[PDB]
Amino acid sequence: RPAILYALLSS
Amino acid sequence: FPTLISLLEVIEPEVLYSGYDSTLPDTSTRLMSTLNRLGGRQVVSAVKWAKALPGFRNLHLDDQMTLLQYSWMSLMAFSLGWRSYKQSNGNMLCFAPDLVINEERMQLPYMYDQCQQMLKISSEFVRLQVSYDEYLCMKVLLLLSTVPKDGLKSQAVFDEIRMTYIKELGKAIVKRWQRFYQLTKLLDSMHEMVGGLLQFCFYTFVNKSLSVEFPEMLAEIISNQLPKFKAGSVKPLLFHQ
Ligand SMILES: C[C@@H]1C[C@H]2[C@@H]3CCC4=CC(=O)C=C[C@]4(C)[C@@]3(F)[C@@H](O)C[C@]2(C)[C@@]1(O)C(=O)CO
Repeated sequence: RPAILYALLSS
Repeated sequence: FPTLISLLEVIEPEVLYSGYDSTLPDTSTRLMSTLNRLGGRQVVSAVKWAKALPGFRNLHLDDQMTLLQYSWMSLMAFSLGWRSYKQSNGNMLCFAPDLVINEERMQLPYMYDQCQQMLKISSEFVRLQVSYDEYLCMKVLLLLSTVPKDGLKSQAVFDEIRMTYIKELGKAIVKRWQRFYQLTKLLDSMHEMVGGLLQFCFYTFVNKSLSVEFPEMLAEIISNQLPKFKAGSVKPLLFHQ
């Protein structure tokens, strides 16, 4: 799982 | 009560600026590194667009992630195909207003082939005389067009979101069988046209000699995507067999 993309979607 | 088409209109990102300085000599390594940097930015813009997308937020995160990972290339190539269609009637790739790629600079090494594939998308817009509204609904359906073989977590919310935008494209056709048939086949051919850009992406990404730069955003997306395509666990949604 790609961390930046992941963090962007759960903001 | 404002139509979905008019919402799509207002969440549509304003085109990004590359900042390419064609004062320095054109080389294929530099130009590819610039495309990817402009690309990483376009993608952040597309995450904002997806988040503002009626319904998209109702998926589980694992789903929202899966879908942007599996369709980013399709989204950006589709928009680039549009930009080239509007701004130059499909003659030249309009990557940004400050970056156009004429066949002077298709003649650089590595560039011709990949620029042909991208123009192909552009010329389909030319063939079918796509509308702006047709394009917008089609672009959403692109986001929803590649899934894992094991399917999603929240398949249910997903099926109804695709249902909505299918209707919406329907509308867009008419506010302007055969038309809808043609456009959904255009969607189907995006997987093939995009598999080959993906393949060139993966080539540049892995090839040490070539030294092409990718931003950290992309690099992590591409790095996580490359194993899943190796395994062939990535499932295209097709309208037609
Ligand atoms: C053929 C491939 C496909 C290209 C991508 C096609 C889709 C796209 C459209 C844009 O407007 C911004 C950048 C991207 C998102 C992209 F143009 C760059 O990344 C460069 C790219 C990957 C490529 O040229 C390379 O892999 C060069 O590294």
